[PDB]
Amino acid sequence: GIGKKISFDGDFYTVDGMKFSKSYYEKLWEQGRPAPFVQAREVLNSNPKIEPDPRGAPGYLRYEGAGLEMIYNPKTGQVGHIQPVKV
Amino acid sequence: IGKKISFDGDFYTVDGMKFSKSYYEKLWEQGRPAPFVQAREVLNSNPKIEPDPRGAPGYLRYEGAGLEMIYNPKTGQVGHIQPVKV
Amino acid sequence: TKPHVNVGTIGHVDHGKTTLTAAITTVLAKTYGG
Amino acid sequence: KPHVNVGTIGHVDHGKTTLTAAITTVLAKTYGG
Amino acid sequence: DIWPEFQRDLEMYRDVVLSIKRNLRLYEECIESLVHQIGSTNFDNAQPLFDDLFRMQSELATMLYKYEYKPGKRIQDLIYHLDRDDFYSRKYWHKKFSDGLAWPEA
Amino acid sequence: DIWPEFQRDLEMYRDVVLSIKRNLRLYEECIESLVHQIGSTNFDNAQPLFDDLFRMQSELATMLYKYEYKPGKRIQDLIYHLDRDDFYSRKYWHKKFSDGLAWPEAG
Amino acid sequence: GITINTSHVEYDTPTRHYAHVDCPGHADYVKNMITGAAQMDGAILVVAATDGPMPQTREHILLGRQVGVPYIIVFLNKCDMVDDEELLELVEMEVRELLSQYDFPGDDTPIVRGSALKALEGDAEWEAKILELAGFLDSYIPEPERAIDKPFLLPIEDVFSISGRGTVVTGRVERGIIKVGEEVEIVGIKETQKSTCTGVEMFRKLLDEGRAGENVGVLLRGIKREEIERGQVLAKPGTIKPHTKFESEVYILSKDEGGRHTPFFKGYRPQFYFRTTDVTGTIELPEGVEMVMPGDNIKMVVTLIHPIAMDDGLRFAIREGGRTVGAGVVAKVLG
Amino acid sequence: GITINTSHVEYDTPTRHYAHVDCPGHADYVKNMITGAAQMDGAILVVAATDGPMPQTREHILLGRQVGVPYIIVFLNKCDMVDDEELLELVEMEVRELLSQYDFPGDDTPIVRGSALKALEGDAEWEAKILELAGFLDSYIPEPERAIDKPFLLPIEDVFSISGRGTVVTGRVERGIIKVGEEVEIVGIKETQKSTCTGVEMFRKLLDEGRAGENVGVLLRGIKREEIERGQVLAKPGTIKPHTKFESEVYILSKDEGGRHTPFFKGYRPQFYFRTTDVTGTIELPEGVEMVMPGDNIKMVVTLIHPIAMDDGLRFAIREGGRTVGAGVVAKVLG
Ligand SMILES: Nc1nc2c(ncn2[C@@H]2O[C@H](COP(=O)(O)OP(=O)(O)O)[C@@H](O)[C@H]2O)c(=O)[nH]1
Ligand SMILES: Nc1nc2c(ncn2[C@@H]2O[C@H](COP(=O)(O)OP(=O)(O)O)[C@@H](O)[C@H]2O)c(=O)[nH]1
Repeated sequence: GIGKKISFDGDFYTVDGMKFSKSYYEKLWEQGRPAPFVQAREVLNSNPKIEPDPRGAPGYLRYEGAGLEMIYNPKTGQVGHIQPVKV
Repeated sequence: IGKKISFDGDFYTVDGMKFSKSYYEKLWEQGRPAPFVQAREVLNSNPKIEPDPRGAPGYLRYEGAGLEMIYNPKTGQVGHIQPVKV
Repeated sequence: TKPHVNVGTIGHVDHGKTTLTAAITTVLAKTYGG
Repeated sequence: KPHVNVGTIGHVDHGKTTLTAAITTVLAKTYGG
Repeated sequence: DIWPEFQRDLEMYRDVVLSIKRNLRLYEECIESLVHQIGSTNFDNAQPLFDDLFRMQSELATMLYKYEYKPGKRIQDLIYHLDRDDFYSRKYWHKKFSDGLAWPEA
Repeated sequence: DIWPEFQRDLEMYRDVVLSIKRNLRLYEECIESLVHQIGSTNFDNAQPLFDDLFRMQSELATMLYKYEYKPGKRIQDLIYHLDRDDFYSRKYWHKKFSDGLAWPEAG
Repeated sequence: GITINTSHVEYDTPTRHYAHVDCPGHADYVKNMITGAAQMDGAILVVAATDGPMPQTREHILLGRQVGVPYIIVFLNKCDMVDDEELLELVEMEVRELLSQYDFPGDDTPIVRGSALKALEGDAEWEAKILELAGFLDSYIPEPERAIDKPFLLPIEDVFSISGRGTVVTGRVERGIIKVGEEVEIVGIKETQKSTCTGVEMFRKLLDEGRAGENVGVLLRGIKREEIERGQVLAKPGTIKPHTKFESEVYILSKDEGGRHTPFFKGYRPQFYFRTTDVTGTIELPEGVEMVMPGDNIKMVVTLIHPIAMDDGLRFAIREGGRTVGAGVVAKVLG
Repeated sequence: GITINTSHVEYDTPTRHYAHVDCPGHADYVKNMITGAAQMDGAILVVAATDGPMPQTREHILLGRQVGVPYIIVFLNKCDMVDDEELLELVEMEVRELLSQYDFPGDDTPIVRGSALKALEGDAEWEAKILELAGFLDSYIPEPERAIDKPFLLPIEDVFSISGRGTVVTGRVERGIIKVGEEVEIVGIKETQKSTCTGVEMFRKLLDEGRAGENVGVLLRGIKREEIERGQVLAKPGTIKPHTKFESEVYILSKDEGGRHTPFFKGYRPQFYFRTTDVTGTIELPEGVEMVMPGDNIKMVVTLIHPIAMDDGLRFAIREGGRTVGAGVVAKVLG
């Protein structure tokens, strides 16, 4: 609906119950993968396939949908990694 | 060994093959070098031979070595040569 | 916060463009304390 | 006839431009003048 | 550490490709229109139109073979079908374009 | 008539692509060697090596997504498999490379 | 690199703060009006009452309309030199005639009879005239419209495709505001298209809204990667149009400024850079003018080979082989 | 564009035809020795007997060895000014000492005592000395080896793939002859490879053979498109090798010549263009030299990031952003 402020606490950028680390957030815009919150929301709203993190990071799951794969902690809201699916 | 390419004002000729002046120059210019080498490859590839689909008189369509050629076995003239459709 | 505005002086040579630019800033300073 | 490229080198005012002119003048006058 | 010069090249690549694709759109449009015109006129009057059409194909062929820019399938098919330029190919294409063919096909 | 400027662009395209492919060959070689080194050392001593490896992947990802240069399948697979860079992906890749994996591949 | 010599003076009236930009050379005034450091929100024409208007008073006024200087105030100067009122009334009549030719409302234009020198020397009678002028500065020149208040416009820099949802386009918002759900047009190069924002992010600041200033990513539903390109703009529908032909005011760089060595002629086919991309165009020099010398200003008609979103006032650079050879402003769009 | 001012004089001895190239400025001699129109097959050093050798007589001699000027003859000049034999014998001793330092056989270097001015004025005694010199030109300088006589070398420009038969590579033959069936190496950038010519065509002239001069297409059996690239060379096996490191003599263009505005320093990473392609390299400036000014000659060690087929004498251009900023010659290959 309306504008939701992105908050920054020195370590994370947070909004709509999602969060990204400072450096990962900036890296994505810098590498030509803009709008990471928009990407992650698309995944969350795509009826994604949900499985345990294959690498076993604690609290994290692998979500797949909207053309992307994401490693996401449903408790903390942190998106740890997000990228397009393998070609 | 070396076989001289002859030029009579209208054609370049060698080894019983020939190309018109302009077509010959066009091929080198467009990045399709060594047209005699290309045409020889076709002739030596056991090519599939059919009538010219456009019906130019004396001409046949030859296909082999990755190329299609329109060629007059009586005159030796290569009228057109290009890679097959991708 | 006060309104910012960009202006400039135009016109022919020797008509007083450089003089007027100086005269404006001097008077307003003296009067309004700009 | 055999073609050969040569040139003149050396320090300023020692006569490089003069020698270049002197060579072509003499050989002209001597051999096939 | 090659990245700084690599980035410069990559930026140049992005810019030139952008430009080439635009030029390709103009070739595509201009060719669609020549095909239309050729198909709406008699064979004699079509000759200077064919000269323009094949001149364009020749340039597009130079792009493909000399500079190795591989274009979209449409232009690739065009480069193949219109490569041969003589009386007999013109007679064939004129007929096909007059019967309503809008783009070269086999 | 756009051909003269079009030719200039095409010549520039040919030259830059030639150069990019060469640079890609160097990235490929340097990565093959880092993978080899990482697989021949312990996890702690591998960290600065992984930092170099992922830094390279990051640059190759920038090439793919920001500038839209699409590389050969090998480098594309590498960009995918090595995108995620953390403790848990490092643990996984170290193990695989130590067991003799020479280039990143799917489990 | 271009070189512009200017003097920046700053003064305050009781209501507003002014940034005044005066230039030494006639050539510098031209360079500044076409490629301003800042755009003039209003100008102070200076006519002597000794001489009346002159060749360059016409040039600057015409440039005003071509560049898009919105309002002009007159300071009829050197009035201490001339006694009679009737002679002045005559000069004011000429100056209003002049301004009226170039579509400035001359009848309604303020005209202060003053002496700048006597005022600067500290002569109370003529100082009042300066204060009168700065009254007209306060009243006749409105505050310019701020970026964020205008119709939405985003020049497209980069494009990122996400499968099954759309395409994300990025760039720095030029003016206005974009909110999720609004319709947008994609203008320039290709035939215009419409689409709806289904997501926005303003870098480090906002989700589902973006404001003029920092970079914005905009997700457009149903737009595929090949249907949009760098150099296009996103815009509020019906507020900007694509054009290929336009009248321009252009300054050609001197050789010493890094520009051309030789003049160019009517068959010049340079690149014209607008916002985020360069496009080839041809030119029509004005009547009688056969060539343009490095260092000249001139008015030219440009025909681009691809349309560009543009409006009057849009600045552009002129380029050859990657080097900047001139700078211009769109005077009048044609079609 | 570089600018070289030269005078081209031509003369004939009864056996040979000579093309003589003199230059007005010291700076022009350097520019010519490094990027000469033609390569000197021998040089005429000119020392005054008035002054003996001087600072630049050393510079030119050293450049000779660096550039690869094969033979040098001395014309000890201005002998009409000096009366004493003993004094001349002393100068000749110094000049031979000098030449011997830079590996020219000084002891049996020819030395003609003459006057160029008296000879040009038409003074029979000193004209004989000119004829003596042109005797040494005929005898001491051999005819250079002609291109077509050397080992085969083709820089690759373009590559055209033919399905099921191989790849055709084109370029202009640099030296030597290629016949069908001969083995060739592909050298540079990648690891060397060998292959056999299964077809040759020399543009408008020959089938199955190609000669130094006009363009040649060479069909290599079994070589696929991705295994060869522009910038490599075809060569008779074992006659050319790839290298990354070499000593060079380089001339840096002045700003007025289209080059750099500012000097560069030891971390300069320009592009080096060899034959058909440019490759990035780093540099090592000589002892004490911290920077190189636009317009300087300098000796530098270069390390390329990719190997290039090269031999001593190979010329190259130095480039930045597509512009030529310098020109050089390979003095000594290192590895
Ligand atoms: N008498 C008189 N002279 C003036 C007045 N304004 C300017 N001048 C003279 O005009 C000369 C040149 O004016 P200047 O400030 O350079 O105008 P510019 O050429 O447009 O910059 C100065 O030397 C002043 O003496 C005025 O109000 N009265
Ligand atoms: N006495 C004498 N003076 C000479 C001779 N050759 C040149 N010069 C003088 O050298 C001056 C310049 O010589 P030039 O040919 O320009 O030498 P460059 O600087 O090496 O080209 C002339 O004005 C002559 O007076 C020579 O054989 N004898």
